[PDB]
Amino acid sequence: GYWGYQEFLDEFPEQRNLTNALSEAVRAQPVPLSKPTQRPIKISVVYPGQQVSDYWVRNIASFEKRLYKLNINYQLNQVFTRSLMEALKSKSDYLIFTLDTTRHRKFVEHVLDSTNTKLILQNITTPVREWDKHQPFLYVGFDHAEGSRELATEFGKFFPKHTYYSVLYFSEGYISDVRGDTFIHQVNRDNNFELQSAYYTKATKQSGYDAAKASLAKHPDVDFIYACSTDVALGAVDALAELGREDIMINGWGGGSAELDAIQKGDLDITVMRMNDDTGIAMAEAIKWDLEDKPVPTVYSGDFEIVTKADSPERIEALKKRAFRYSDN
Amino acid sequence: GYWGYQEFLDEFPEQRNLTNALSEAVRAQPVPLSKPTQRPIKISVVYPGQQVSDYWVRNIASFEKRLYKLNINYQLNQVFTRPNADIKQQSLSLMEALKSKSDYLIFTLDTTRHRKFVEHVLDSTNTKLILQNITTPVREWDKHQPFLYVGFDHAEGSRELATEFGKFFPKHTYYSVLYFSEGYISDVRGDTFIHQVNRDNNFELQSAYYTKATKQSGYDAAKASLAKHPDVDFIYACSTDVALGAVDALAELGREDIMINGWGGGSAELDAIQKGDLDITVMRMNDDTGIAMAEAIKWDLEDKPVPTVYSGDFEIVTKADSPERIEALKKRAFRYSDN
Amino acid sequence: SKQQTSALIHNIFDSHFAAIQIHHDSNSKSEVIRDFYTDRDTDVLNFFFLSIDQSDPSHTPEFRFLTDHKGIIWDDGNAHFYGVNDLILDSLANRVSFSNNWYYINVMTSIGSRHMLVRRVPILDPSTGEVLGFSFNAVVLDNNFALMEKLKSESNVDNVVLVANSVPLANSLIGDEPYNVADVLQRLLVIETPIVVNAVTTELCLLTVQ
Amino acid sequence: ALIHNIFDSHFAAIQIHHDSNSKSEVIRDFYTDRDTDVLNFFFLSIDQSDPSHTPEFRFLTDHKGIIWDDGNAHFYGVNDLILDSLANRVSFSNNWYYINVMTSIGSRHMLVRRVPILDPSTGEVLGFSFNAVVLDNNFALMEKLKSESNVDNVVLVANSVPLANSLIGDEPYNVADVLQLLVIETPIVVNAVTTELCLLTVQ
Ligand SMILES: C[C@]12OC[C@H](O)[C@@]1(O)O[B-](O)(O)O2
Ligand SMILES: C[C@]12OC[C@H](O)[C@@]1(O)O[B-](O)(O)O2
Repeated sequence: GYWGYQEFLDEFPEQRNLTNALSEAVRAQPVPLSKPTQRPIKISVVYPGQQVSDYWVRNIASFEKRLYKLNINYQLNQVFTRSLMEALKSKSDYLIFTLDTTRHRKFVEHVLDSTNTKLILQNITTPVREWDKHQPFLYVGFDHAEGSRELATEFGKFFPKHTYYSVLYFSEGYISDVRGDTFIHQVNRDNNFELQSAYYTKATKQSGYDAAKASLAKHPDVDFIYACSTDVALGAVDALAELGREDIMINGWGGGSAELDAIQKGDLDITVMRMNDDTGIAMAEAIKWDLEDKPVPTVYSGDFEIVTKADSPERIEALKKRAFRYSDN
Repeated sequence: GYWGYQEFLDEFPEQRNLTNALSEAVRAQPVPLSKPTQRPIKISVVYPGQQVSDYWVRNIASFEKRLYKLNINYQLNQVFTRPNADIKQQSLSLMEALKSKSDYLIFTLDTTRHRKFVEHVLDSTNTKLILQNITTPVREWDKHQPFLYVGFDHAEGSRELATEFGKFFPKHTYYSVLYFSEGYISDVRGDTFIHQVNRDNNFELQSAYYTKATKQSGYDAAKASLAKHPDVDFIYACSTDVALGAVDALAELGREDIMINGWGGGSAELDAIQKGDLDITVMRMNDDTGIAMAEAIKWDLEDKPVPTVYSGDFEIVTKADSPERIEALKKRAFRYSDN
Repeated sequence: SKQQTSALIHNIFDSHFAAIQIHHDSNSKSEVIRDFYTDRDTDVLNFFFLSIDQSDPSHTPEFRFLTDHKGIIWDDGNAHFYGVNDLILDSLANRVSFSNNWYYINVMTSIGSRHMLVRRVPILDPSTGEVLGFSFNAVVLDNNFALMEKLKSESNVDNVVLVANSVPLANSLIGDEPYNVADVLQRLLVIETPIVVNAVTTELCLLTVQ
Repeated sequence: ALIHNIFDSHFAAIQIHHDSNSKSEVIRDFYTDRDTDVLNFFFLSIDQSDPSHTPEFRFLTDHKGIIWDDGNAHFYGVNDLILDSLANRVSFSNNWYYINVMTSIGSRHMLVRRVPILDPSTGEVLGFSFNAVVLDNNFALMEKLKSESNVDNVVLVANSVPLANSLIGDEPYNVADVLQLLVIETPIVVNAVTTELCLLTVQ
């Protein structure tokens, strides 16, 4: 099972204390490392890669830059995935990974139960309930459910009750549940929206394209499509162009550069934009506190802004300023 | 797992004695209830009795008669469904029987569906359970067994048919099998026959079909089977309706060269026997399982022990039996239900 | 040890549902179930479930049903036995809003309250990734003979009582022992093991007797 | 702590896979076209996908006899004649049978079960699918039983006679010491019937 982000913080007042302290450090200027180390610390990162979404790439750039600014001595070695075994051997001080599939679970459990490596889980902010004895060093991301609720609140404004929509999920797993089913449930509960169809995808632009075609060929009568990730959203944008259905509103999920360009063209109508660099900065601040023998919160979530195609190019530019403060340089 | 009927009685010698005692009371003339009750007993019957087979119709007719002749004061709610149909009605009737706290619920066990219902009634504080048309106690339920399993042992009757086909036909004879729907009946009637015929006579099974336990379903499976495997000397049918459906199929295709059995020997099967349309059947001494139930209820009311299981007996009947032989069997079989 | 019996008991409970869930996951990939969304041939569907429950009695749910994205399109007819009418079935469908997780549900019926574990699974079209709808499985805990017998038999304790808060819902008592269920409830080595569903502790407890 | 639950769970897992696979269009199709490559790959998929829960051998029959087996049976002493008698011994479907048979390379202790292969439209029984677990020298199962029950070692015994164990060979004891150090006895129940089989755990 999973705790909800706020649920976890409410359940553990000490964890809210700690998450608030981290949010503040992330906000304020870099206060460099108190305890210098004997060696350079070793960090392995295993990320998705080959994505139109720049989340992972920008996250590393934001992470390294904050590490440099805090005066941490690190050896960072990275892998982007088209072997977790090949990562295990390198005996690192901090492993940065993700958790979406049951395949990731299997590994994380093994890493938690049979190693010493401090584990950071990126793109999940909902602690596993069964691990309350031995939680990962840090869950860090932009809370999927919060972002979906924000998109849901907006759609709930643009369309009257009983409006028709379809859903393009991620691949099967955690992301689909917390982005897709969260949105479905709220919009159904609150707005009496009616779901016509839903499709799992292969988490690529190609499959995003294919799924939208398949969806619209079978259920042409929707007012919007909700997409659960960046690449899937942009695939669906093409399919909508091709079929000439820009009467159909569609969202992005994350608000990276490629999404922002598409927003500005009116290819995407709305997105939930994450203050991207904060989670790269959080992981550096978390590593620093660890090196200073300070307690580190189990969970960190960054903030979002809602972005629409109606927004000024100045609004967009001011958001790119906050969100990519590090990874844009 | 199930205990075989004899296997269960051999395992618990006390149960053999209880069953033996019950058979005597069923054979003997009615000795009325010796402890009258402060109110009528509430009896609920939920049976798949809407069939061409009169087994369930006659089981209740004879049961009621014996309850009458036993001076037992009762109320009987009776619901009949089609096999594999009226599913909602069946669940509702069972629910209503338990809600109204019937003293006895009379039901059956063929499928996992029936089993699940029965498992939920086992620890009941108010309702005793009689499972008709099964005589093989469930092993898992030892020490929490229903009040009574009552019927005509499917295996014994299949063994008797298998012995007879073993004699009619030469080794390596080709046959097909029309099962009931999936479940206990198909397993104990069908697989018992197949097994014995294969090891004792090397008969060679050419095809087998599960059916929907209906005439139409028997017709359809028979036609499909013979289309693919026309070269069989007999068809073993696992039930009455299925058999009579197959009868229509062989006629439609001009094929009474193929021998077909019934299974049970009620009125419609007997008419088809004497007409030449069925070649053989295993005939149940029908009314004994209705009577056994009434006698089992009487014993419970007089605070006596009641056997966990009761099986009646069969006679073999062929189309070569005299109108004399059948008539005399009908007077044994339908002693209450015909009267 | 009181904690070793408690861990044993929860492992048995957990592995009973883990097997029912494996079974449900697996059967839910059937082409028959998939095709039902197009064909709506109820004979074919019923024959199929008849066939898998015959194959596996101890892992069959008490009741099951199919939905699309608007509502229940088919039920197996078993739920009625447990007091679960159409209305209450819908409420179950609506309470289970996430896939691949057991939900503990306590509902009132005309015959009393019902205590259930219910889960859903998406039915996909593997050539398009389309979610055609959902398959639900419900386990009724009330008078659940087979589960009480598993807990007893595989833990080697003498008896079990399942309680909601502390109304008894099921037990393994033969009726020949020194104690009844009421005696067990009155808190000779009786151990309370709380029932955890989806890593959240429910109102249910298993009481073991030695 | 009990290996009883883990043991039973293991065979329940095997059974669930077998029931599900036997409903596959792949197996139904093999009855008509006999493409042994398609079939062998189908079972390769499932096997490497779940190496922990797979029978030591499989075979298929039609009503006349065995039409295919996976090649594994003979390595256990289960020759064509013995395979044939196995098929006939397992005369009811959907149930585990505990079978012990003499082979030319020693006694063999097995659990066998069959499931009918059906046309889901016509109701035809095409034949049966069998799965067998050889218990003798089943190291992987012994290893699973050992680690999942947090005990030091496990020995499987058929009527006081060892037939499999998890011993590494370096511990301050042998299998003989186990049969006469805390050893516990857990008998195996098959299809509601207690068998001669017993699991001996050590801590
Ligand atoms: C970070 C991310 O989560 C899923 C996918 O990996 C992603 O990169 O795509 B996205 O920008 O919607 O969000
Ligand atoms: C009693 C019975 O068992 C199955 C079916 O219900 C039946 O009526 O058909 B039959 O007469 O062969 O026997």
